Amino acid sequence: MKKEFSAGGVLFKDGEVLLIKTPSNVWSFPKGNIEPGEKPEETAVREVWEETGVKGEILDYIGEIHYWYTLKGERIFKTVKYYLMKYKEGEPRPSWEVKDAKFFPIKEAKKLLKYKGDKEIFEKALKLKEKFKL
Ligand SMILES: Nc1ncnc2c1ncn2[C@@H]1O[C@H](COP(=O)(O)OP(=O)(O)OP(=O)(O)OP(=O)(O)OC[C@H]2O[C@@H](n3cnc4c(N)ncnc43)[C@H](O)[C@@H]2O)[C@@H](O)[C@H]1O
Ligand SMILES: Nc1ncnc2c1ncn2[C@@H]1O[C@H](COP(=O)(O)OP(=O)(O)OP(=O)(O)O)[C@@H](O)[C@H]1O
Repeated sequence: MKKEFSAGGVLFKDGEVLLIKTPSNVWSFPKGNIEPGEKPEETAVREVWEETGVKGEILDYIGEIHYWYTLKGERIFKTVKYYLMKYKEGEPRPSWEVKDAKFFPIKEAKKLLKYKGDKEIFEKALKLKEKFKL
């Protein structure tokens, strides 16, 4: 069993949340592997920009999710740390690794999300952002 560790962001702009559509056609949150020499917060900010071209600023830590996945028979146990972010600059645009990047009203975002962890993280992010007048 292999272990992986990523960090991502749940970024809001004027009430809407930033999402990306994966190659599998699933809408999820922008994230990436925590590279050697990076703290998870650094990874999250960098990955949001590389994947969506949007610059965000971390307001606080939201939570962590876990999931198992297989690839060509290998099994990997993956952990993703998510951070709440406020929109700073830029216009959503997909990286070469994603199909699309776009802002969605909270309501539509709820219907688009699929992964158990994403739904759980989103709910936590929503409660948490009210505190930051976001
Ligand atoms: N992704 C992968 N690719 C290829 N081969 C793999 C692999 N994962 C495992 N393997 C292979 O599978 C084997 C089994 O390894 P595991 O099963 O990974 O390890 P352990 O033996 O459980 O002790 P360990 O090192 O896990 O614990 P620690 O809490 O320190 O470590 C906690 C984990 O957290 C990560 N981590 C800890 N601190 C971190 C930090 N500060 N920032 C980012 N990541 C951090 C570490 O990378 C560490 O694995 C390894 O022998 C390896 O050969
Ligand atoms: N939150 C989640 N819960 C469950 N499964 C997930 C989740 N996210 C992704 N997956 C599934 O796990 C597998 C790997 O996706 P993941 O996104 O982790 O891959 P990746 O592209 O290598 O990673 P990173 O984006 O960290 O660069 C896929 O089969 C995917 O459908």
